[PDB]
Amino acid sequence: TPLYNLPTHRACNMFLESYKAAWILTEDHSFEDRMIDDLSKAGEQEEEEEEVEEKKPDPLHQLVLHFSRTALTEKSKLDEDYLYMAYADIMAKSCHLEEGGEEEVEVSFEEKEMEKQRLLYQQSRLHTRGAAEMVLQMISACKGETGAMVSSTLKLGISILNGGNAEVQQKMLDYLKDKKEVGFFQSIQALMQTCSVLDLNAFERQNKAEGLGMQNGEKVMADDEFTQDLFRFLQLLCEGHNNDFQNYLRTQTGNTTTINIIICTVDYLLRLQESISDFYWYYSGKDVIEEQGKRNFSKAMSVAKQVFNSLTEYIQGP
Amino acid sequence: GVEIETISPGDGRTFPKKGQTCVVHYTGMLQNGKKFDSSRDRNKPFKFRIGKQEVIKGFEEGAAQMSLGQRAKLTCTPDVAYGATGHPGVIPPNATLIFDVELLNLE
Amino acid sequence: ALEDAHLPGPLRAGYYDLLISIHLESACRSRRSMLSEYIVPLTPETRAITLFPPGRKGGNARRHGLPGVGVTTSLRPPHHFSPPCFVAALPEAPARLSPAIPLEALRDKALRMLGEAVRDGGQHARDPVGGSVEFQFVPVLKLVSTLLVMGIFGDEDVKQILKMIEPEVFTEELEEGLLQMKLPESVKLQMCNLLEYFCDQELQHRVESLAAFAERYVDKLQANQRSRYALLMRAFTMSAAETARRTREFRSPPQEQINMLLHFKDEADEEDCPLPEDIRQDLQDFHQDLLAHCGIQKKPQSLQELVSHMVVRWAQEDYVQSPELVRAMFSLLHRQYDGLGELLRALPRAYTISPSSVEDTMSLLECLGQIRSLLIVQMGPQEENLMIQSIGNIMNNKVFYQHPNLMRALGMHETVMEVMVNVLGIRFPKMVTSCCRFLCYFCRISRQNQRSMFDHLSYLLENSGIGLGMQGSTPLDVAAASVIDNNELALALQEQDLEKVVSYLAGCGLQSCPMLLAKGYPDIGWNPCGGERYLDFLRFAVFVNGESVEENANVVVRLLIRKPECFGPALRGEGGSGLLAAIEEAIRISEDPARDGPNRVHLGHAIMSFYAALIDLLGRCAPEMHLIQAGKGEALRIRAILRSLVPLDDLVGIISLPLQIPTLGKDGALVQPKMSASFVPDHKASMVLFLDRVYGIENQDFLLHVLDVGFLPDMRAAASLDTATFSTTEMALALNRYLCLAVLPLITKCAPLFAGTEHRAIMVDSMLHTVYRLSRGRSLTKAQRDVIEDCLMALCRYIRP
Amino acid sequence: LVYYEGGAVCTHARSLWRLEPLRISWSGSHLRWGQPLRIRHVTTGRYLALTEDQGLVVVDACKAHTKATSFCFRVSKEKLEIKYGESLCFVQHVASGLWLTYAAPDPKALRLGVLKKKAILHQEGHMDDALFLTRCQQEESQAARMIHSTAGLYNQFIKGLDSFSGKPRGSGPPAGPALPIEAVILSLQDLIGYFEPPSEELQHEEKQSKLRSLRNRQSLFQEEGMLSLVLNCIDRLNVYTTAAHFAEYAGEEAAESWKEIVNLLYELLASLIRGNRANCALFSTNLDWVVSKLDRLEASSGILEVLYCVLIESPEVLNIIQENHIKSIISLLDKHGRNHKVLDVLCSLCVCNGVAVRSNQDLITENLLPGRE
Repeated sequence: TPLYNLPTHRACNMFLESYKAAWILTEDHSFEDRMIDDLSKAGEQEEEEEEVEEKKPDPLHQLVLHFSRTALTEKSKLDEDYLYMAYADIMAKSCHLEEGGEEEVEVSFEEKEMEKQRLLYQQSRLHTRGAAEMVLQMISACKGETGAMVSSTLKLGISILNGGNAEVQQKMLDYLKDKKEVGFFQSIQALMQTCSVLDLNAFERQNKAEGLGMQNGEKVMADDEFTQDLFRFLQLLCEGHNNDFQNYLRTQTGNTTTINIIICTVDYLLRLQESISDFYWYYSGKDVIEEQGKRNFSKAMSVAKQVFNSLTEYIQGP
Repeated sequence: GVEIETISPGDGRTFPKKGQTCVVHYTGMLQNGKKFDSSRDRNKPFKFRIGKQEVIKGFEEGAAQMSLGQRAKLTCTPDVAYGATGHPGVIPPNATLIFDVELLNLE
Repeated sequence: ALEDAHLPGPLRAGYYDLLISIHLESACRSRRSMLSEYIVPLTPETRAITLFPPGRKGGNARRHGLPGVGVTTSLRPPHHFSPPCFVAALPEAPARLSPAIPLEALRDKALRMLGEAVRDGGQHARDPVGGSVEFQFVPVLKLVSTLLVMGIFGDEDVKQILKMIEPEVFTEELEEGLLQMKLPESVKLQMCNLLEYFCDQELQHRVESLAAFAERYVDKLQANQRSRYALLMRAFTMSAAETARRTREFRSPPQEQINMLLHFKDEADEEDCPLPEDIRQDLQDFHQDLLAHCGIQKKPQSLQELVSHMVVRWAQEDYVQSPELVRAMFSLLHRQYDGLGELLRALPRAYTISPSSVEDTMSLLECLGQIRSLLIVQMGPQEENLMIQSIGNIMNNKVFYQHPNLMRALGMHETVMEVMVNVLGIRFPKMVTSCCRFLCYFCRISRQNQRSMFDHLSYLLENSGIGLGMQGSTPLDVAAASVIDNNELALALQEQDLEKVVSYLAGCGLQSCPMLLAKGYPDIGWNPCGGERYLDFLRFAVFVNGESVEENANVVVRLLIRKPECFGPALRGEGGSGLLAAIEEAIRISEDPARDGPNRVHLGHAIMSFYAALIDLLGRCAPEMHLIQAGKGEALRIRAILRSLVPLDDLVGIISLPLQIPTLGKDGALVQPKMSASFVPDHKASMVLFLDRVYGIENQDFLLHVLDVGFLPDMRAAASLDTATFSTTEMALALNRYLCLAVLPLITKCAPLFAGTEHRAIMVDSMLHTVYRLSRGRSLTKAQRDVIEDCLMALCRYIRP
Repeated sequence: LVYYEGGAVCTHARSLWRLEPLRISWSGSHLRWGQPLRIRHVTTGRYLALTEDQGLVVVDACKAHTKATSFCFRVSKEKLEIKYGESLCFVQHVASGLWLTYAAPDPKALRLGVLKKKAILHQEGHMDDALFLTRCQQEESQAARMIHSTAGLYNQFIKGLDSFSGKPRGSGPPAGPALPIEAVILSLQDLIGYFEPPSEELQHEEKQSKLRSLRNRQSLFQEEGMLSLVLNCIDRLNVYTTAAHFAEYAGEEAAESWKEIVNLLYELLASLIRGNRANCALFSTNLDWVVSKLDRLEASSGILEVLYCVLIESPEVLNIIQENHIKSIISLLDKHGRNHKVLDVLCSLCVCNGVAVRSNQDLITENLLPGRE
């Protein structure tokens, strides 16, 4: 048990693991904003030749065009791309600084306006180049399969749509109406259908396994962050009382087939309600609720709260 | 059998027996004059023992027949050569080989 | 052709590619495959490595050395070449090696050629070599990159290459660099490939420096801990403080102890940590130097700045039309900014070994290289034989079972899994068996290996089939090994996987086996041999550590009763006959050799082995006595369902029916047909387990009845077989094992019930004779003899004298 | 007969039905509840009908009359408008009390694992007789019509060939009607133009869309079976060695276009199979068919292109390539000349999709390199 009796190499391996987990991992480095600014700088592409604007598009524009090309390439299924995931994370972090802000003292509404302008400029740097269309082609190509690719796409879309700005809302609507495709909504419906709810059988298995001495949130209501991201994306699409989107979600005009996202949301809410009712019926007899059950209830009610907000947004505008 | 014809005079009276190493500079071709071995392009002499049967029997007998410093043309029939086996992509399954050999630096 | 300056461009490129393909490609690919991991030995050469170069110039710090110019200590297996000779006699066979070519001369020729090409590009002319700048530059860059990644070039050669790439930044304390001149897209792609190598070298240098610092720090930590322990143990005055300190720092797992020792980054944590100020400051200084090296802190001064500026300037200068080039530049640019994350993701593959195991580690790497290389080749006989030999060497190597963490980090289990999947997508049964046995051994090595293999349990089920399962070693057995004797994994099993295995069990019961019907065996409409595998996997899934998993048992029984086709022809519906009818039919079909033949299959044995395995599975799925006593409704319901499914009378009768017994004939030893269409006591043992789980022994009269009819004949047979010639028979040991594992412990448990026999005297005395003779029997295990002995005493404790 | 199917048959073109009201003027304007109408099969051209032998059948237009082919649209099994989508309706045959319905689920059909639900016409009916309507794209609507017309014309051509097959023409022309060779060649050119790869100069998105369109059109034609019909025509023409023989059996005016027809057929086959992995995989049993015809002087380039298209797309056929196949391929270089396309074919044989075929490499090496010719 003591360290001084261990061989040197095994202790060195343990030291490497501990140092990686404690010192390197906890270190914080901020490079997304600086790298995005450097890529957004146009250089001499507007001065070396004044014939056609963006004859040599900005490096960020070329990057997003390359990702859009990979999206539009006809493939049997989407494949993992660590480069795409990393770049999507960098872009989301860069454009989410003002949204995240990067008891309280008095803040003037003019200061709120100034940080709002910061957020709008950061979102413009990305949506003036093709990000609004890239986040739609990614979702269309996902073909309703859950993964890190669609998670990164949803996070980037949420970061772009924060504030519910009409510029990217209109750009997305125009792209959808111009292409007249059904794959986007088919993938959205599939992703909504493959969402998870409370599972008390898995909860009982987890409790027994943890008690016997062999705890994991994976057992009950995993992918809750993905579910919240999906409904937040829909809410941000419907933000601002845009009757155009509120009607296009209900009916796909022009497309040969239509999907009712409203009915899909109602169905998922009904399934969640049934799961919560089952959890209540299981825990009714117990006098004191176990902390794990409290955590599961908290997560389920947070997801339910997000679902309702999305519904209100759908009909808030009359 | 293996036929030996001299080309240039050699040192003479020095024939390697069984158990020595020998370095040779050789060029080997088909019956129709199709070159497929040449130790000169590799710029290194081929090293071989006698009695270990690492080289084909015809080549060993031909090398042991001549003397030091002698250049000899050796005609080896397929019987004492690979013959039917040959070499895929190198030697046809029926060919008579002609190898010019200059034995030097006997050790 | 390499130095021919008037050759056309297409022929020039073709000859360059031909040379690379026929003299360097295989070794380059093998080295590239091996370069992924970093296994640094613990040597003085390793510990001599420092993160930053020493201040040779005098008072110099934070000055990066030239990338790719240093000491590399991580283990890379050497290359192998064979001289091209066609005079040697031409004789599985060993794999042939690549043709040999003088590498020392080739590298100098390539370097001088690249220098001449750079000079000719600098001096503008209207007749470039090959017809264009692309044809002039691309082949030379390809050859240089291949040699550089193969590692032929030395330190001075790397310095010259760096001077050629850029004379300004890479100088050592006019000429136009390769970066400054205008180049087409292909040259840019080749130069990006060139820069990737130097980035990889920088990463490897960082990881090796980290390993060296870990080696230097572990010894100091151990010495300090030993000194503190010497101080603490002597501290008998402050007993409470000594006990608290011991509980805090000592008497803990080594991983938790080292985590507590290293958790001092914050000022508040510094006081809690008992490490001295100098010991903490050493780690602080090394961490600061590591951040400085990673760059976490206009002529470029380093490779990162050079690459970033070059990529940005290229993207600004032209709109790149090559997707491959665009991906190359952006992937190269991302690493420079996220250098720290690259090290974070590269650390998991790092490993440190003792200097005394380097030879065996190199042997293991050489063996793994062939397995990795044979993935890109379509599977054949020679390839199968090579993988058989390589897997055998892997098993025989001692590092396999001494560094399971290293084996997992190398991830050879996934490699052999993909080999098995490719061969399955049956041909090469030897290859399939070798892969399955390797996976089973890997699972048996350690629990973490078993957990890692568990993540592919469902996928192996999809790969599995009836013939695949009937193979000696199968992915079904791999899953059984990955799930056996692991309560947590059994709990984590999935009802979907159980449904899939139940579906396979139902499917194999509706048609005859293709192999048997091809060999000419009669059609029976189901596959008992097919069902054996699924029943065994199910009993492994349900039963762990001598106890039944309630959830798994309930799910399995619910699916079984939902789909009754899994119960076989008998015991199903109105047409299903009883156990008695089934086993009597099996006995008659065994007595009829013609029906048993088209004999190796022994379908007569298959028929009732199926039902014995099914009974064993049901018994293992039966509930527990404590739950029954507590009166759990679900447990009582499950026991009632099993009671309805299986009658008691069938169990009693099939226990009662006898089996063939070998004797000595005229020749001195008669036939001993076992495992060949004959009854085996293991089936009765499974039935006895079922009788113990459900239909428990509670009545003295019923106990003595089921004993006298069902167990005493077997005890008397064992008593007769106890003689030396009769005990030499193989099935006598089987009978002894069956008795000691099923019958005798039941008698021990029911010994208190035996108290108060009515008119049972002479039969009890005879069974005492049998038990005592078996106890003093010969040619049996010490454990078995002890079992009989304690059964004797336990029974005697409750019998009137 | 009509049944119940599943899978990709939804996208298949055999599930299409065309509606025709019994009137003439304003026929496509509006449809009425209970209005008599006829239902036609787009691909085959047969009308739904009732017969005394079976409930639902499909008959030719000659036998199609009002007493059998007239159907209507009702609801809720009622003896006493209609939405294209989001509606259900019941079908009654005109001038008969029977209602459209399927046969009781057949356990044997289930045993056979066949979804077929032979629909038989009875008055009693069932309660699943409500049905949903859904139109299809003009692309598929056109393609089915071209499939029908091409099948009819090519069947007439095959029958014409078989008419004089076996009896030499000699002096007098065959008693059968002259083959529509001009119609055949015009249809072949139209189909070759119809199956044309997208231009590389196009933008990436539009090029991908055109690729998808071409792929689905090829899939529709191959599932309807035009490929087998083309192969049958090719066999019929390859029965005759030369245009002189085809004239001796059919006449000079008919043999003047023999080589052109053969070349057009090979080009159409190459267009049909080019770029479609599923279509190329169907040739795994036709390797001898595509190899033994490489020695024929006519359409040598076409047959070589067909072989190249099969090889560069199907990894399965490379596991079937044998030594005699490789020798036959090398005989092209031996006998026809020094063509780099044969070398490209051999390179395709060597390595496929990053996987090396050692047997193919060894056979090519042993049968090519040692000769030094």
